Amino acid sequence: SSTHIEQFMPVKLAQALANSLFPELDSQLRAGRHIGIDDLDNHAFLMDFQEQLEEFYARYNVELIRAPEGFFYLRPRSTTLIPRSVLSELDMMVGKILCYLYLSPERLANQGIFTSQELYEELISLADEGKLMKFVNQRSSGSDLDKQKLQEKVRTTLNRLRRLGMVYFLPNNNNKFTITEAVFRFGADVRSGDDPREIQLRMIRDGEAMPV
Amino acid sequence: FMPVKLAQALANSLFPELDSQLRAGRHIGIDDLDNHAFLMDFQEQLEEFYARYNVELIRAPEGFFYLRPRST
Amino acid sequence: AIRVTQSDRDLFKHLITEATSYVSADYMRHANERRTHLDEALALRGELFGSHKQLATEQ
Amino acid sequence: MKYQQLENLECGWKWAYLIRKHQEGEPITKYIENSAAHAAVDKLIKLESEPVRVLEWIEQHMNPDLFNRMKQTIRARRKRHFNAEHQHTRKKSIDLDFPVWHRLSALSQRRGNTLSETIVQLIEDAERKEKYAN
Amino acid sequence: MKYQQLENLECGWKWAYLIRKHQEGEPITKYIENSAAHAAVDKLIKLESEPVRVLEWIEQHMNPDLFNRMKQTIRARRKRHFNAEHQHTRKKSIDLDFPVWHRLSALSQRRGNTLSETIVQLIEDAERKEKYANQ
Amino acid sequence: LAYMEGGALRSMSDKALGALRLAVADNEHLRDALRLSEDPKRPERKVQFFIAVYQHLRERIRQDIIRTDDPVDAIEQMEIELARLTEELTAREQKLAI
DNA sequence: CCACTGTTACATTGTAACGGCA
DNA sequence: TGCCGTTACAATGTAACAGTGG
DNA sequence: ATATATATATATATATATATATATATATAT
DNA sequence: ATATATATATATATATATATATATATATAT
Repeated sequence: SSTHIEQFMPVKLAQALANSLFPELDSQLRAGRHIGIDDLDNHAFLMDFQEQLEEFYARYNVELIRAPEGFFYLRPRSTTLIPRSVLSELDMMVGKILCYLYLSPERLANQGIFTSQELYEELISLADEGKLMKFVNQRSSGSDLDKQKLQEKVRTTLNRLRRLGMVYFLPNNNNKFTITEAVFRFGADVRSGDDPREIQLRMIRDGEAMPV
Repeated sequence: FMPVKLAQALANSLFPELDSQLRAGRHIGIDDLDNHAFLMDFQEQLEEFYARYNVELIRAPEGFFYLRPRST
Repeated sequence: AIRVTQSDRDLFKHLITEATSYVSADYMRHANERRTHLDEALALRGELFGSHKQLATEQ
Repeated sequence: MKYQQLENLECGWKWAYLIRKHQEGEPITKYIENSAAHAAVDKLIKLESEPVRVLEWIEQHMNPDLFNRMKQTIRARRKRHFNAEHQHTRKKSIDLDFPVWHRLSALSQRRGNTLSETIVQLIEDAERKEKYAN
Repeated sequence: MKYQQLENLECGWKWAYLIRKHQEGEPITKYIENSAAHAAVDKLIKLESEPVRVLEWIEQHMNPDLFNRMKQTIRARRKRHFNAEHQHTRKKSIDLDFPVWHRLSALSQRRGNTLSETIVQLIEDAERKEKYANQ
Repeated sequence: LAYMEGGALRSMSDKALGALRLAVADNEHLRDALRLSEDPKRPERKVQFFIAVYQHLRERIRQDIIRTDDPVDAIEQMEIELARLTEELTAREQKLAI
């Protein structure tokens, strides 16, 4: 009959959109925030109405996607109604390092709580020190001023990742953080055992990763 | 549940573009005939929908619509 | 966790046992009825076949 | 065309048929998405008392695969409606035990006649046999 | 009683009959007040998955008119359900022109036997002619 | 059941149907399949419904470790998990008390 | 007696398959 | 070919008669 | 013929949720 | 190196719902 919700919207979709958590969750998602198991309320809300919310966001030409690790996020399409952006190469490096630390047993004593100093030490351990600094400044040759500049850039990228939900600062400390499973996306190019140049093409085709 | 006319407004195929442009701060005037008519028809419910976001859907005396963010 | 797992286990057990008791009963009834009908049918077959030759030669 | 078609009657027939099918769970509309199907069904429900617009509703939202069934249902309805006026054109429905029906249908298929014609012939032969004996 | 009565099947049959009658618009309830009738129908609807309670709902809100039709329809449904098992017990529906049916019914009422028996006698006389032609 | 007679089997099936009516009310398509399984002209429908039930319980398996897809097989694993969770619950209650 | 059951003879609506005809 | 009459069913609902046992 | 118990209306003030304004930390960019 | 934008937390006042206690008129036992 008329004056009946089923005319325009599914009942479950209307219930999801009328839930108290929907507006903040939607704003965060559109902002680019990934949702992990830590956000128990938001994660459960997404799980319950995953299909309804997916079909809702499909109206914007953007896919609400759940990676196999269990963290939801948004991937805009080429025809997205919501703008799209790509992480910096330094952001990719730091995200890969964060995933490594998540999987690294050596740091088990830390119990998941890490300081920016440890992240930078690991970054320089695994990356090329001066050649990584090259991106920080084109004229770096090991100068300690550029060293501090690279440290500051890593800190800024860490803050940006925190904004994306890849990392949580501790309830009282902004100098320490706990990693989240979302960082696993930084390894999506290697989770499949194939040629890197083919997996990269697959990803870029799927919209996961543009090049630089 | 949800208000029925609010559900009608949300379901309308014009809603996604208009919602993105509103959340981007764009002002919808009388020139945008379809969007302006949609807002005219469904203001009583879109005001509540965007108040759920701690934002106010304001129709200026000149007539154009916009979103004013609160402190929260 | 205990509540959810117990609920799921009880649901599984109840559904499985009830479905089996619902189906296997009619299945066995069908089997027995088919066997009985075959046993009855053979007698009619034999008598009809005897009468067939009897009346074929009687004419 | 043997029976004249009346719009205000056949359109009411079609509306009733579609409402019956919807109440039975049949998918009246061609829209897989539930929202559009519900909207179209509501349009039909509020569309009562209208031939000229139920026809358009059928043309616009009717499920493609139900067209043939609806057409033949309306054919049968028209024929029965016009034949039910006089006693001699009506049809009497009976139930026959399966063996009797099997034998009767065997005869009808063998002779190429219909059930009515077959029964007419059988009664006539019975009468002729009676007259022969009598 | 020749046919076994199954409670959990006949109860569902009765509930379906009530729902069909209501949605057809008939007043299954014995209540003239609109509110009580609506409440009783809603409760019957809730009783979908509990056919056992349908007997009590019948005894509590069923229109006194419908008992005879109820006992007729479910009885006939039971007979048909048990006969559908085997072909030789089934029934076949046919339509007859008014003149043919008139003659056949007059003949049957003359011989005092059912329509199937009259058809049997007619086809048997025809088959007797065929048999004696064959011999 | 091979010793039983027709009436006993019919009554047992009736009782099982009565139970399934309650056990299935929540589901829509499985309930519809159960309803269609009532036809006496098409007994095969019964078995189809049976398969559906399994095809349902197959998807109700929770985690990779419980992927003994045969529902009759996952019962033992569920009971084992219940025992483990019982001992864990006792330990947790002790902890909370202190 | 009274009630409940089985059966027959319809009606009512829907559907699939033939065959006629523009 | 597509419409249009026509037949032969199927499924369900009812009234009336005949049986049966409490 | 009386006084106590009831129902009604009212003011009191208690608590919550909201919205605003201010202070703070601090992360960016020239 | 410092201006500026942004997010968070707290204090403060508004507005509404609601429970409490008292006052007033009527009912009914004494």
